This record gives sequence, structure tokens and C-alpha cells, in this order.
Amino acid sequence: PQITLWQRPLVTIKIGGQLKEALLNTGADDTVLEEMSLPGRWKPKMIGGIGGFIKVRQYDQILIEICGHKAIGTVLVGPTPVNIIGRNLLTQIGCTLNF
Amino acid sequence: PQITLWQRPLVTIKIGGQLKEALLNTGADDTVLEEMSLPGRWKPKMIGGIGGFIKVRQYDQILIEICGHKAIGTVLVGPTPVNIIGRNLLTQIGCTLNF
Ligand SMILES: COc1ccc(S(=O)(=O)N(CC(C)C)C[C@@H](O)[C@H](Cc2ccccc2)NC(=O)O[C@H]2CCO[C@H]3OC[C@H](O)[C@H]32)cc1
Repeated sequence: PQITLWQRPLVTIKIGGQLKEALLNTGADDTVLEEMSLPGRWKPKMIGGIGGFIKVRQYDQILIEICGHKAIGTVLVGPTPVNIIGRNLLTQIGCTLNF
Repeated sequence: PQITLWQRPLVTIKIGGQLKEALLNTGADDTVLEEMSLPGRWKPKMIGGIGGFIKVRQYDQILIEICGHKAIGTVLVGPTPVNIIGRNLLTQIGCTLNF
């Protein structure tokens, strides 16, 4: 679709067998999801935003469905206040900015 | 123009007579610029991000030129790690996410 920005650009995702809502976030290099149950290996990581830093777990080659579009990539899991789909996955679904 | 997301979507802005670079940020409701000198009056405001919160100064009705598109709106100024243009100004320049 084309999505305008008068509202938060929220979309439905499916990951780890679960349905969630997430914000399409061009301001985010990586994808960060709130605490959820994901299977498999992970790695400790620390990531920074506006107010400081958080600790997350890094899952690689995770299948995620974003507004119907499948992508496979790194997903970070941790105490983010909002589920964030970052450019690492946005490029995979062909998402662009336009004005 | 159309902007893809393989790299940070950075653009040139002009605000308060000064030239700066800023990230087009669909994940940001508001616009937040690093500490810079802006003319008139402002109001205290607290904003939350991934790792906590910061104090910013709220400037209303500020003229900003974003990649050659003029907009007038609220700009927050404070200790953000990156200049970020939020949806409040993105809607003004007609910016969309799409295909
Ligand atoms: C009240 O108004 C506002 C409230 C919160 C924000 S917010 O904290 O900045 N923010 C609000 C969201 C949290 C809902 C927008 C989000 O896109 C932010 C802007 C930002 C901030 C600092 C540095 C780079 C980019 N992206 C974000 O925090 O990124 C993290 C997580 C994802 O991967 C990384 O890539 C950049 C950064 O280093 C990492 C902005 C405005």
C-alpha cells in the first residue's frame, strides 16, 4: 500500500507464530520488539535511543511477516515501549519514503 | 523525490538561519533537534524514547525547510542523539511510506 503519516504507521506482523502490531520506523536501523517468546539461539546486545540504552536479545534469521510481506532477518527483543520495524526489514519488503 | 531505505534517510534542513542534516523519521510523532540556537520563547517538555526520557524545549510555529520543502510547526530542542524529523512535519511536505 501507500501509507500516509497523519497517524502512526502501524501494521500487523506475524512472528514466532504470534500476531502483533508494529510501527514502520524509518528512524530505526534495526527491528526491536517488546518482550515475546521467540525460539532458539540469541546474543546479548545493547542499543541506544533518545533517553539512554537498553539491553536486548539478538535473534538472527527470524522469519517475520509484515503487512503480508515475508522477510527474514535480525530481530532484537527487549524493553522497547513500542514494537519497531526498522530499515533492515523495511528494505526487504520494498518500502520507500515519498514526497 | 522517492527515498529508499538501504541507508539512513538523511536530508538537509534549514532552520533558525542554520543548515543541518536530519533523519526522516516515521517512528517519531514529534520533531527533535540537537541543541541549537533558536530565537523566541519556548516551553519545558519531557519526551520518552527507547532508553528513557529527556528534557526538551518546545518551540511552536517554527519555520523549517526540509529538503527544499517549507513547513511550519513545533520543533523540540534538546539532547537527542540525532536530529529527527517527525510525522508532524512529514505530513506537511506530503511524505508517504509506500511502494
Ligand atoms: C514525544 O516525541 C518523540 C518521542 C520519542 C521519539 S524517539 O525516541 O526518538 N522514537 C520513538 C520510538 C521509540 C517509538 C522514534 C524512533 O524512530 C527512534 C529515533 C532515534 C533516536 C535516537 C537515535 C536515532 C534515532 N529510533 C530508535 O530509538 O532507534 C534505536 C532502536 C532501533 O535501532 C536503532 O537505530 C537508531 C538507534 O540507534 C536505535 C521521538 C519523538
